[PDB]
Amino acid sequence: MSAEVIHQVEEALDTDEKEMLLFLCRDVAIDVVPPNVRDLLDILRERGKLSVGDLAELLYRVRRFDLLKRILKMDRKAVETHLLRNPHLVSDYRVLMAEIGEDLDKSDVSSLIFLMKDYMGRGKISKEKSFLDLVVELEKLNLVAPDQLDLLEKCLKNIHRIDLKTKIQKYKQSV
Amino acid sequence: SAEVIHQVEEALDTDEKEMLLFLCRDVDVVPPNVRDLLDILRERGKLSVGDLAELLYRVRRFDLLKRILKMDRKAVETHLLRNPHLVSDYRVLMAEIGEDLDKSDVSSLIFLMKDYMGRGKISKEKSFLDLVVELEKLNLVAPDQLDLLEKCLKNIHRIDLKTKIQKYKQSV
Amino acid sequence: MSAEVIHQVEEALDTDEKEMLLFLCRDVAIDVVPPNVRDLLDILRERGKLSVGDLAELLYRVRRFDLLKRILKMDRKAVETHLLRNPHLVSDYRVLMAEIGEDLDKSDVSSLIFLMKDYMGRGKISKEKSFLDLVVELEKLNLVAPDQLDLLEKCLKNIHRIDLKTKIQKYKQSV
Amino acid sequence: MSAEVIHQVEEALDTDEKEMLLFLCRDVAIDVVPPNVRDLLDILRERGKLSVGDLAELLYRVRRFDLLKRILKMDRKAVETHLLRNPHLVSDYRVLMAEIGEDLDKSDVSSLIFLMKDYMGRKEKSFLDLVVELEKLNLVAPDQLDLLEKCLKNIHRIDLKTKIQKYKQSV
Amino acid sequence: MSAEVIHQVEEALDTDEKEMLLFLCRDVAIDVVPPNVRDLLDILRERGKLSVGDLAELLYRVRRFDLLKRILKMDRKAVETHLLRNPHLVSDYRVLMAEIGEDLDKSDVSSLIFLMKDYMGEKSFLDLVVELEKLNLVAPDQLDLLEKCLKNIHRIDLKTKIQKYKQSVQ
Amino acid sequence: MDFSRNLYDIGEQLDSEDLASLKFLSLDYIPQRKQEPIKDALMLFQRLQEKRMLEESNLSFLKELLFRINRLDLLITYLNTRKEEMERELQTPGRAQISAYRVMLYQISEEVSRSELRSFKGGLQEEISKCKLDDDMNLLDIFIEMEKRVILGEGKLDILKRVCAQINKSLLKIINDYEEFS
Amino acid sequence: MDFSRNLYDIGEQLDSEDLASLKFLSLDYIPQRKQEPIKDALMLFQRLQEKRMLEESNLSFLKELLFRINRLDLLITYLNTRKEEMERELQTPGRAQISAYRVMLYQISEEVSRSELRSFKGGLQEEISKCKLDDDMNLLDIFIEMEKRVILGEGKLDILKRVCAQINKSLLKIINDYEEFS
Amino acid sequence: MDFSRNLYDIGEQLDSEDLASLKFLSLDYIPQRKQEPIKDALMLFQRLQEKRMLEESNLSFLKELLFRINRLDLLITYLNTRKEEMERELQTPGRAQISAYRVMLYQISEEVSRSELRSFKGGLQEEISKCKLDDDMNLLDIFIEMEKRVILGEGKLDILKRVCAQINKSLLKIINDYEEFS
Repeated sequence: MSAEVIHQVEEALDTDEKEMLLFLCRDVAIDVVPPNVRDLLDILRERGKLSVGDLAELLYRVRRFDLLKRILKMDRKAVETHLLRNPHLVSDYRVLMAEIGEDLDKSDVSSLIFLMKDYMGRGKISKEKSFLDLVVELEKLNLVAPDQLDLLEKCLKNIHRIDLKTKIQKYKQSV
Repeated sequence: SAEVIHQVEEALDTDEKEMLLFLCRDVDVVPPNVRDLLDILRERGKLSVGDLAELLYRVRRFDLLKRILKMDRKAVETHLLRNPHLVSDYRVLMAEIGEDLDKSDVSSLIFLMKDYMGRGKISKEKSFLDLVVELEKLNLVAPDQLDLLEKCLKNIHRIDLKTKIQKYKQSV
Repeated sequence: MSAEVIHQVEEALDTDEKEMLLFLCRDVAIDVVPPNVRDLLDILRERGKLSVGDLAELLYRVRRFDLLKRILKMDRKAVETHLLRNPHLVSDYRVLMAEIGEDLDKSDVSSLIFLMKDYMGRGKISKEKSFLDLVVELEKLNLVAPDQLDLLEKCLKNIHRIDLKTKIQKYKQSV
Repeated sequence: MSAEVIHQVEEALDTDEKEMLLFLCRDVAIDVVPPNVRDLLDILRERGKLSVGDLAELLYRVRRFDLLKRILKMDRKAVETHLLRNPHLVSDYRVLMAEIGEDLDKSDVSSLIFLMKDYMGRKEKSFLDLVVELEKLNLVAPDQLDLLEKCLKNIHRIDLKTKIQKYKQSV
Repeated sequence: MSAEVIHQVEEALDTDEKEMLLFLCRDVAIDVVPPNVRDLLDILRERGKLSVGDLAELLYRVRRFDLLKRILKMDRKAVETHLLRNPHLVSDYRVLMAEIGEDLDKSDVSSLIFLMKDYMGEKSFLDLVVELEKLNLVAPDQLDLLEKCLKNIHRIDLKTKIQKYKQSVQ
Repeated sequence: MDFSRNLYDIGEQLDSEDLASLKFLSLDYIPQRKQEPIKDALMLFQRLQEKRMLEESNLSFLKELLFRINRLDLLITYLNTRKEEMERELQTPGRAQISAYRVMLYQISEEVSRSELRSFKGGLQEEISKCKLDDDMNLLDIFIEMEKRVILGEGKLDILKRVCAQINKSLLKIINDYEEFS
Repeated sequence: MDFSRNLYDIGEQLDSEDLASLKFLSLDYIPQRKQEPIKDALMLFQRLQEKRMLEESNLSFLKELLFRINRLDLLITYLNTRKEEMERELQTPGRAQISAYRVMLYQISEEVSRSELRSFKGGLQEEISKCKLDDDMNLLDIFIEMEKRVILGEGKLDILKRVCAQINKSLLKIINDYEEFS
Repeated sequence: MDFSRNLYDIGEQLDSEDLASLKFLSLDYIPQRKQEPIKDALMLFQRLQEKRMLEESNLSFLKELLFRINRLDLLITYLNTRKEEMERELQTPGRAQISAYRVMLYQISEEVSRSELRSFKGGLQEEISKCKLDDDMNLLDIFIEMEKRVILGEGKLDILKRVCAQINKSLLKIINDYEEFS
């Protein structure tokens, strides 16, 4: 509603979810890419595309229901019904990528970065990386697209993981 | 004073500091630093000698209470009998449950609760308090309802903790 | 399928049959080595090769039908009929090796390791290892193959046990 | 070559063979200490000292033939012929030390450590770690091997002394 | 004395050797504590306290004779003769402390920590030594407390070593 | 540092079995989480010092622990206290810091041999699976496991009596004496 | 490395029973905590070295230990010392580092057969629980357990005499000789 | 794998008593520490193989050992060697690696019955403790103990003659023949 609730949500989120929130709103933020959550929230406020429903959707996509009950005073079912009857701020591709990244540990992300170090810059990934940053780099090289998923599926199957491959195939079949 | 705070904070442990932070999470966002936590507590004005005594009594560190705060077990017991202003009984029950579980039990719990929580969040080398806060964020465990925790404790074959939970329910 | 049934199966299995369970799943997932039973079951859950039928087959292999009745709510006749009309999850060679190992005592592993001490060393066989462990070592030395069992047959003949040789002959002639 | 082979090799090996591989490759990559087998193999690939034949020869040294059958699609005859033709990477000294360490049980290494405590400055260890420590103190060298011979003679193990004598007769 | 030499020395050393060397160069760190061994080597080289002979001495005191034979083109006999000829950079007190700490077991050091925890407010012996020196309890001239504790923990060989040190230095 | 030296000397004389007995008897004041990493007497003494139950001027709990495990020589060699004084102090009501239930359980545990342990495990095959109570665990671990499932406790002892009846009857006499204490 | 090799060769000839005897004879310098994780003579020799009671220039304790367990071949082979020298050395007061009480206990341990051992256990059944009635128990373990409950101190020998009076007179003769030496 | 198969075949035939006899016969090449844990011929054969005294190139040691225990069937079956060949080989000086001391000790032990063994033990009660005089011990154990106590050796044989003079006459003849040969 106001900037006070925006700041309250900003201060109530840890550093781990900051990256997820920034990756979620990359497509919507088409003017500039901000380095902090507060700048992104300010951009949405200035563009007028942020409201109670939009903030509820953003918080529900990251599974922080307690803040929704405390601040937004909505439960899971109400926000689900509201989102299902309203346009989505974030596309299904972004939430699918987030869900895929939510099911990996260090021993698997290390395997992925080691396997795919050849395709991208060897010195570009000197810094420690996560799955979201890896997908960001892949999109920066135009290797993965909302309609292109073969490379991602092959990479997932390379580390002997079928469940995520089945999820990707299901998403492909749904569309 | 100020030096007593430094003396207290220099003699604690990592797990003890984590338990203290979890207990103090009741009263915004918790900072990861203990010294910053004490500074913020003094700034907010909720910090008090009796409150700090109750806080250290809740973690079973009577030696520090007598060494620094110059008070015995009876003094903090009387202060609690007055009123438990600082912390709630729910957090005390959570800490008491969390202190009665070994590594195998938490391993079984995180294995059973892999459906609700993603693999990346839990990672490893985590204590029961971490699982508690993870469930609290998802609004699954709260003072109003404890059905999920009760069922999980039943599945891992520990009924005494279920009796503790039922005792807490009957007390309130 | 669910996590509860997996946990109940794990907690009701003794350490004696854990070695057999680990040996039986080597062919299913040979690209990785599982440390213990729980990690192996989680791995098969990841690969999508775990279901009611496969778990029933695995439990039938280790001869723990009471767990099938109490937990899986199935009898061994149903799983036997299902396996007769479905491909085997575990190769017949592995179950033959397990059956042969089950028919031996502690006084035979010493004789076998003494007979074939030239290939290996004292350090490798210093600890007490069952027939399954010795078979795994021989396979790692590429001396025993699913289509090549001459050396093992020779050793079994030399250790004054002919019934096991008859079983080996039956297996070879049947396949 | 490709990272698939390296990943499969890392996943297939266990801890003991990992330690043996680290020791065997220690001599060639003596400039930089590798933290894990993965980093060592990456450095070998980058430096150009790693090839299919070299990796097959290393696996043959570690005695994992099924890996050659499965991953590299080779049999031991081909790698033996390659060793006969192509000069080897790992020296004979390293494979001799590995052979000696293979036959020493859990008890004899403790006795050897107790015997050698006089020269060396200082829990449970493995013979590979002991020989590494001896090499660090410049007591065992590819040309100096009399100390190990005497210490194996005093422990009542004459076959290993015979192996050392045969190796010395080789050169 | 080239940068590649110090780079190789810093790279080839191990974590335990790195920590022991970091402790052993406490005296020359009057300006500031060196956060890393590379920084310490750079400071020593730029401050004139580092040389081929000095680096050989430090490598000798950490028992890395392979590096001396390979990197600095020296052997044990020559460096020992140089040590006899020239005064030592580091006093023998630090060397004695390092030798004592290299012999104590994990159980023994835990028992020592429990015994000494009353005086002060997992940790290696070197950490205990630096903590004690921070409290100004043990110094290269006074060793009664450490000797008495070592006697009390039924490890009398190190007590004999300390007595021999005390007799030799004075 | 004489007190710390005395405590270290006392702790030097305790082997694995006695340390396990001390850990089991101190379950009323040390939770499982703080007890799992304990592997030597020094950690247990530190834990006791944390709760201010053992210190320079308070050795009553240490004396009680050392007397309940029949290490009488350590009582007089270091703590300078004889058996008669300990018995007189303990017989006074309200002065014992260990409940009689734990002492009875420990004493029952002490009077069972390996064959009797196997008989006990076989008799506990009905309510509890044999796998959870295999040969690895000892009697104290079985008692802890029974306590976990609230089949055995201060107010419930029927299962214990029924199981012990198959092995011996003097154990039933000990249980009856404990009941007479209540 | 002649000294370490010599010690290793000496330790090569000590089997399990002699190792147990040596461990018992050295309880005055090795506490139970260090005693427990010893299964070969090399660890005992290292422990003695760490206490500086056995080194290159000092070998009296090792000679005494090897003489007390009646092993003179090792003394005459690897140490070049005969019976007469050891006897003269020990007869001189102030040179024996082992108290005569321990030697007397060890000799009584050597002077008991299996049936007499069972009779000894039956006699001690009154004041010692049945837990020590294990068939694996030897006389040395019984003596240690008695020392635990201060019933077999160097000044308290009435129980030992009373039990030995039901077996043989040679044991009483040995005890009387020890008391005469005092 | 013909050599190992032949070794296993040879070890299969032997029983416990022959194994004990061989273990006694192999004192100088295998010390007590390695000797005790042996429970079958395979361990002894492996230990001999480690010492490079039993391999494909040199098999005279095994032939001599089997000839000593008077098992000609094993030699003629698993080795196909005649007794006269071994006699001729032993006639050559320096070929036999077993000292005649052990051979004569085994020969003496061969020809003693149980009653004569009891009389022998009774005659040597002075220098041997009662516990080591257990009836289960055979003559080889007595000889081992006497060697240990430095009362019977290669250079000194007075006690053996003194005891044997009251039992049998052929033993004195055997001892005299051994002395004359050396």
